[PDB]
Amino acid sequence: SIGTRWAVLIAGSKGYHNYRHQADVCHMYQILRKGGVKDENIIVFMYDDIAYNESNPFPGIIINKPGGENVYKGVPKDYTGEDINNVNFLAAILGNKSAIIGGSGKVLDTSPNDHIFIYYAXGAPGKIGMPSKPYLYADDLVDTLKQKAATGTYKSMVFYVEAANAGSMFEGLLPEGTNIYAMAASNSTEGSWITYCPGTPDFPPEFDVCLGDLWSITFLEDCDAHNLRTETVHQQFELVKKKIAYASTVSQYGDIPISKDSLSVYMGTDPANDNRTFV
Ligand SMILES: *[C@@H]1O[C@H](CO[C@@H]2O[C@@H](C)[C@@H](O)[C@@H](O)[C@@H]2O)[C@@H](O)[C@H](O)[C@H]1NC(C)=O
Ligand SMILES: *[C@@H]1O[C@H](CO)[C@@H](O)[C@H](O)[C@H]1NC(C)=O
Ligand SMILES: *[C@@H]1O[C@H](CO)[C@@H](O)[C@H](O)[C@H]1NC(C)=O
Repeated sequence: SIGTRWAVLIAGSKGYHNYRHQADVCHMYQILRKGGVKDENIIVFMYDDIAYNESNPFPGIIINKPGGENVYKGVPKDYTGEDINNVNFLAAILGNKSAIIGGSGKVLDTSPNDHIFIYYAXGAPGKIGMPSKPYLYADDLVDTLKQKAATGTYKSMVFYVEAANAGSMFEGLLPEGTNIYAMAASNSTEGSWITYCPGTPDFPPEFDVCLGDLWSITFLEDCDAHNLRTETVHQQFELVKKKIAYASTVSQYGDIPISKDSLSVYMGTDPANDNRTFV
């Protein structure tokens, strides 16, 4: 069978100054929606304190680029507030609705021919953030991926991580023979760069916070610019790695042959870009 495309999108932070992590994740949702991925198969973890924040100059709107579209519109709210935590994130990956404690109960209850795309935005050596402690440590995330692999409930999985030291979540830990490929904004010893901040030329005067993260907006704007049936994960890896080489080293881990897949295997493609063949 062709299977179904599923995704987990998670912004691991809270607070209006962290606008960018929720904007990054809402942008990824818009790409999946335009690609034909269904809401029932997209699990969203976002604190939800940005859109109607008294500090937002545009209530109900979240943008991930100056003059960009409203990426908040229609985004599902599976886990918001303090329901974003290691217990719910790991149970959602595993697909066990009986292990969720608070939230909508939407989980990756996948079948062997399904594809999974996971995107996290919001890091330190060996761990990534949750809105409140405890943070998510490398071993606990990788052990959850090993449990998922042992169930055999997926064809292949692609995991994208936007965080400082992102590569430390997988380096020397992520198995290479279980059809899981991971791409990280930075390697184990590097920080990550924020972008679309106030001060840069032609920036809107209403904002006092950064609208995105450099690696995230580089791969997200690439997804928006091409027919994703003509671009592989490997082609995106090479393009984004070269594009932000001055800021961080884009790194890959796990089952590298999985990146031979076209991005559309995970994300679909927007018909508006059908003529935009990748070169
Ligand atoms: C799915 O999860 C069920 C419930 O797990 C129990 O409750 C959660 C909240 C944790 O406290 C966990 O440690 C408990 O065991 C399990 O009973 C069930 O076996 C799981 N199903 C599968 C197929 O793994
Ligand atoms: C708005 O953002 C501030 C950050 O200063 C946060 O403390 C507050 O809880 C947020 N409020 C709402 C209603 O989202
Ligand atoms: C991580 O990137 C730095 C450059 O920022 C490089 O010097 C270092 O060798 C890299 N580490 C690994 C394990 O590749």
